[PDB]
Amino acid sequence: GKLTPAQSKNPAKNELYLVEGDSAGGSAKQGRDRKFQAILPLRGKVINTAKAKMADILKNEEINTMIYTIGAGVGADFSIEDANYDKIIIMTDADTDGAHIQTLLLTFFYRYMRPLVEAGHVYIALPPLYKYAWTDGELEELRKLQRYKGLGEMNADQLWETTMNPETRTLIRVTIEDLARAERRVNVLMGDKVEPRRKWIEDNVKFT
Amino acid sequence: KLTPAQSKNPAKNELYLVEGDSAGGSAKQGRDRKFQAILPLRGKVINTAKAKMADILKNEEINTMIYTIGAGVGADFSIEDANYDKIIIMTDADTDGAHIQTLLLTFFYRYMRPLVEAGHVYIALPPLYKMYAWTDGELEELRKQLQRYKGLGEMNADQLWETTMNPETRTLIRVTIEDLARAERRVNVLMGDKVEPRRKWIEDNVKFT
Amino acid sequence: NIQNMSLEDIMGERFGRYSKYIIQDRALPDIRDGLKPVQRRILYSMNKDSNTFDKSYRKSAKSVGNIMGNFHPHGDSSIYDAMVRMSQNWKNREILVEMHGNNGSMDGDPPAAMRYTEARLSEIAGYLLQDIEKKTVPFAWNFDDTEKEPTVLPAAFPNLLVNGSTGISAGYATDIPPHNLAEVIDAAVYMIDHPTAKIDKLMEFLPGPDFPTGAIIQGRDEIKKAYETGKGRVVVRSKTEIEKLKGGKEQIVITEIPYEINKANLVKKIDDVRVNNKVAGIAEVRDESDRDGLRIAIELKKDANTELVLNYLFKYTDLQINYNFNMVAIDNFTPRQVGIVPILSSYIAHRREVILARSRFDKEKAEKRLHIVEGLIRVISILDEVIALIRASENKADAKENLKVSYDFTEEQAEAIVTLQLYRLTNTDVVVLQEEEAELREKIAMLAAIIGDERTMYNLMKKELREVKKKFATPRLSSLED
Amino acid sequence: NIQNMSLEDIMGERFGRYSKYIIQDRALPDIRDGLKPVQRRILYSMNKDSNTFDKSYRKSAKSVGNIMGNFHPHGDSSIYDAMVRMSQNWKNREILVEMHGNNGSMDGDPPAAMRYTEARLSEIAGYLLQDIEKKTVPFAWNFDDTEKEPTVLPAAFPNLLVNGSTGISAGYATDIPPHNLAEVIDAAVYMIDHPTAKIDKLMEFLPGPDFPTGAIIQGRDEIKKAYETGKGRVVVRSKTEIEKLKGGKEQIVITEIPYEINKANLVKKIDDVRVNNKVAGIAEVRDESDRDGLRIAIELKKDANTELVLNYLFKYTDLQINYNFNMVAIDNFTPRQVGIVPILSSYIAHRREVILARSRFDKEKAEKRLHIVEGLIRVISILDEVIALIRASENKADAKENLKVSYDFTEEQAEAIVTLQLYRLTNTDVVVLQEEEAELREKIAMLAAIIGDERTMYNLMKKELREVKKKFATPRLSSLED
DNA sequence: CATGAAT
DNA sequence: AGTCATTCATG
DNA sequence: CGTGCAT
DNA sequence: GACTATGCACG
Ligand SMILES: C[C@H]1COc2c(N3CCN(C)CC3)c(F)cc3c(=O)c(C(=O)O)cn1c23
Ligand SMILES: C[C@H]1COc2c(N3CCN(C)CC3)c(F)cc3c(=O)c(C(=O)O)cn1c23
Ligand SMILES: [Mg+2]
Ligand SMILES: [Mg+2]
Ligand SMILES: [Mg+2]
Ligand SMILES: [Mg+2]
Ligand SMILES: [Mg+2]
Ligand SMILES: [Mg+2]
Repeated sequence: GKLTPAQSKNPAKNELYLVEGDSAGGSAKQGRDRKFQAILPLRGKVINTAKAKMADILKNEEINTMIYTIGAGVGADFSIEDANYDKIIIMTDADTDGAHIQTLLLTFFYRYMRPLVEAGHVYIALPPLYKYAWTDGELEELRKLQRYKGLGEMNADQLWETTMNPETRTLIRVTIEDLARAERRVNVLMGDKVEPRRKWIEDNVKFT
Repeated sequence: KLTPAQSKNPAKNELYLVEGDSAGGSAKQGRDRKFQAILPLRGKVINTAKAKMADILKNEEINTMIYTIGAGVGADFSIEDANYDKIIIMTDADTDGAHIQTLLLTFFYRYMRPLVEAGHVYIALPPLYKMYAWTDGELEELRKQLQRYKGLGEMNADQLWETTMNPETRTLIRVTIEDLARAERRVNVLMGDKVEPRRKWIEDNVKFT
Repeated sequence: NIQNMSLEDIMGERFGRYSKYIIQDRALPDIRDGLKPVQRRILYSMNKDSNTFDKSYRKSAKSVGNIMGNFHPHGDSSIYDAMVRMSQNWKNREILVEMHGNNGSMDGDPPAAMRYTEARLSEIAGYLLQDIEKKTVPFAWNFDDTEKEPTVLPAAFPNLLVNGSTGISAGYATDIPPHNLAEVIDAAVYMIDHPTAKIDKLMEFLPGPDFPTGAIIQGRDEIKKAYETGKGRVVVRSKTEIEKLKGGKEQIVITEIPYEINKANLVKKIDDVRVNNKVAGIAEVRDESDRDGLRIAIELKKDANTELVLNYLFKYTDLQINYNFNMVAIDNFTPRQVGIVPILSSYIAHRREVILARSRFDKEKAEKRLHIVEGLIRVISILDEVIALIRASENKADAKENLKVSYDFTEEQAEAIVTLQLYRLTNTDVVVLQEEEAELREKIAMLAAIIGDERTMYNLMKKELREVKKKFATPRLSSLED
Repeated sequence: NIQNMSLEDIMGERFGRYSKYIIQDRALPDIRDGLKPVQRRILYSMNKDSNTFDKSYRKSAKSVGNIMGNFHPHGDSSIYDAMVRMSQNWKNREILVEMHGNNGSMDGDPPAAMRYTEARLSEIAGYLLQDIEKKTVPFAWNFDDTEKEPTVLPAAFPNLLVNGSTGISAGYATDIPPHNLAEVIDAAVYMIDHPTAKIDKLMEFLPGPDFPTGAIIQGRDEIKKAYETGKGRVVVRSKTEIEKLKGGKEQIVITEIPYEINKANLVKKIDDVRVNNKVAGIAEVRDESDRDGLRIAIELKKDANTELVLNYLFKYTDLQINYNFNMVAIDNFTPRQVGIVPILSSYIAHRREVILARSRFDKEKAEKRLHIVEGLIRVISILDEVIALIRASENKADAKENLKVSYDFTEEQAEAIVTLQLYRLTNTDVVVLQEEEAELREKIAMLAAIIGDERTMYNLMKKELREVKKKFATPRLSSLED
């Protein structure tokens, strides 16, 4: 068990935290409310569930233990009522690679647990950028300063107050809006074909 | 784990027991692969005087040492059936290297005496200084006609071979048990269960100044 | 070619080297500042890099790297782990390093790797280093021979007793528990006035150890044996309370646990007692500890004997353990089993050398300056002559000789005068210099007294020890029971 | 409490964020200096710390830690591996880091961890940093907003082509092989004189890649194709001799293998061919490489068709491989596929900016100085009244004011005059100063020309490129074949 | 199937 | 102080 | 068995 | 980034 479980079993208020890294995973375990919050450290970039084969995809530790810790199975053999959490919360570093990780998890949950993302069950924590403020605008209102480089530089105390506490936190809630233009986006950014992607970048990415 | 010699010859070939995998690599690079084999020892070796023969048979470093030396261990030890003519302990010149030698020596003494009695167990002598000098005295002489080496990990493979592995360029201590009784009371006071005797040996022989 | 050596000879030689080294320079603390060498280096290095409490955190890896390349030629993991430990407030009564990030827990889970965390010296660590720039403490060359490092720190509080140490070398080991900072200082202050004081009296100021982790310490008798001989076996019992629950069921709640005990294991072992039904009545075990408070709840069954359960957990788990003083420290380069008196007096003697050195250094600085100031006071009244005499000289050295020969300035006064910047011929106030002159004479006299009178210097030690106590004192955390 | 975003939107702000960064700031070399950000930071940081070719090796871990804490907010493994790679002379045609200790091998055995090894910049790496102190390159704030770092190095040699780069991001990868320094510089020099030069002509100077590992490169037209378009497949083949062993047997001896090929894996795969008898003939495989020479012996059986065996090994092992150009670099903040022409031309424009900037910087220095020397020459003509004036001034600021108002000195001259040490008044030799005034005027003329005249500047750039070549030129390793 | 900065 | 796996692009 | 600097 | 084993003294 790489997992740290919630003390009492309550699929109605229970929360699963997928944290980028064992290190941040530590602060998450320490800062949490253990009654209803579980912690699952993801160790390394998550496998791309579009590019890889459903063979290797199911032989993956990070994937395989989420398939189990979540308790609903995967694919079409998947019941959303046998689940274990009301909210699955992805908590990554506020960096580029955290962005990348959010991306590889989102595509897994879309490709292989679509109902969970469809019932608005999958979230994304928003750790603070500054010391608190999240926007470049919110720091100028405080101006009347430490810049956070990772959750690994965050104390368990602070992590709670700022991003884990359901009273003092902000979670982006993933909602599959237009299934078809959403399917185009995942399949173009994460698919086997490079040229589509390259062009999507050439077209949407402002280098300057 | 082991890096074998290229050709089998129990009369020439050498076994380098090297402190740690990193220096293991520098010796794999600088060796003469035809007759020199490298077996890196990962970590502090197991005190075979303080521990059970059971837990001792369970130790990786030991198990793979009795195996590449290929003559079994203990009282079922047949030297003729050995694989090398020279077993060479090559550690850093730091205090911990001294310790690792200590441990290994008390193994070859307790469970492979014949190999140490026949003078087949040696100890390499890496150079302390690079201006190369081994003794502080040789140091003041090179300055006539400085990098102070902190371990084998600061030496380049070409540098290694040149100073310590090359059979022509090197010096070696040959461990030779000269008095069986006075060497038994010595490995026992130092490496054995009883702690008081050791404390007193330290108190009597080690000058703190 | 080769050279033969005896097994008995080679072995003795080698183990000699390892023993001496691992005793003087690894596993055992210096009796004066209470630091193992790797701990001294961590502090010294961070302090040299200005990584103090009053400045920004700084990435741990950077600190460990500088430590490893300037002072401590060993693995980064040993250095980082030691650095980490000094930041853990359940291992140190007075933490010497402040770390941001996952620095571990009472559950013994891994600290973040040194790439994740940031650190700086704590404010009190500052006091171990105080006056280190003032030649107060003997320095030695580092392995490089590139840089000098301190062999002991100034130690403006008695770190040995306060934070403890432990402790495993060759032929000796060491365990010294942590103590309340104010109590240790009270003892020291008494012993400064009463150099022959005996344990029973010191124990009126220093009643026993004071763990960061709190709990109850039982054994006034063995504390004395320990404070007297260096060894002793005292008891340490978890602070506990009982809560009433609905349905006439009582609940055992633990809020403090014994020093050095891993909370997670303890909670499993207790739960093992329930699972194995080793004593009757245990409904469920639960860690309820969270970021602001330890709390293990042991819920009991309905008609369950809460006295039986509590007692059994005390005997057969680590809810209560024995703690064994084995106070060994390096004194005059060799290991020494020591009681409170060798410790406190070694500390007092060390604080003495430090204040004497500190005072000589400052006196010398003040004299040199005073000498310049006397020169400048004289110069102002002959300003134009001095300017004219300088214009008349051929160059720098000729100017000085002319200053000496014509007005009897000393070499040092002339050098100072001749290297003033033109603009100082405007700042021409003799009364301001006279104020400095007086301040300096007064300062030199205070310092002279310190150097020339053992009582005046001991008074200065007491007055400082008290400033530290006033500034850093905290309440006992562990209770004592005879 | 909660705010919604679309799956389509989330995956857009994220993958864009990541994509942009991996392309600009990770996997892809800057087209001008040929460095990925991690390598530039490595070089910049070690150079900031004086850890240069002419000074003692410095512990790897110290260097890495400083890079991490000051410039590069990532793991030490990655920094260290990057630093180690820049020191391996079978991966770099011209190594930029010299490392003492196990830094790996062609057999791909793990380098010693950064606790063992020590490092410093190579002399040639010095030439990548030449003039960095002269405000020659654009600087940005580090991740930390604490310190400035360079966004590109001065690159006094064309490192992109000389050392190469590889090369995997998002939507783009890069593979640019290494070339001979003298050759690449000959091409740059021709192009400086003949800007519109065509590939055919450039290839008279730069015939193709030059691997540190040597070997044989076959494919003149694909080389040309790659120099035009940045893409091309060439063949790279081991240097092989045959040796007639006694008793009618032959033996194939390999002595240079293809770039990026693990010697040991290759030797094992060739022996796999023998153990599996995929083709008949191989008697024994024997790696005979020592510390000073690469040598693999493939001994053949009596009456073995050596051409058949060789050809089979060429096709079914890495005894021979295809090498694919995919020259992508970062030009004006964005990824570009580029042939030899845009590469050399970007480099040339870069050196232009650099040299222009260097020259503005030195000229600025020379002027500030000339301006002061002019004031001093004047002061000496009026010393007596200038000292009088400072004597009459109320303080520093009033003295400067009075010097401006009464004698027209500027601020900068006033500052200099007023901060002179008294002993300077002993001098009255205007001649020494006038010699300096003249040398500065000449110095300023040379620099100002360079700035105002494109041809003078390009000559300097050629003159400097030829020096670099004369100094660091070495012979081709890899033979070329049509 | 490697490659090399990233997790 | 090795060892394990993942991204990304490419032939 | 577990402690903490070491390999 | 976690995991894996040893030395050394001591109840
Ligand atoms: C010196 C090397 C020796 O090998 C080590 C271990 N092994 C010993 C041999 N066993 C077969 C496998 C495990 C180990 F378990 C942990 C460490 C470790 O923490 C460590 C460090 O520098 O912190 C360094 N080393 C370790
Ligand atoms: C960020 C961590 C993530 O975990 C890692 C690995 N695992 C991923 C999970 N697997 C199930 C077990 C192995 C790994 F094999 C290697 C590395 C590694 O080299 C490394 C580094 O900093 O250089 C860092 N990490 C690694
Ligand atoms: Mg990060
Ligand atoms: Mg060493
Ligand atoms: Mg370790
Ligand atoms: Mg007990
Ligand atoms: Mg790695
Ligand atoms: Mg091939």
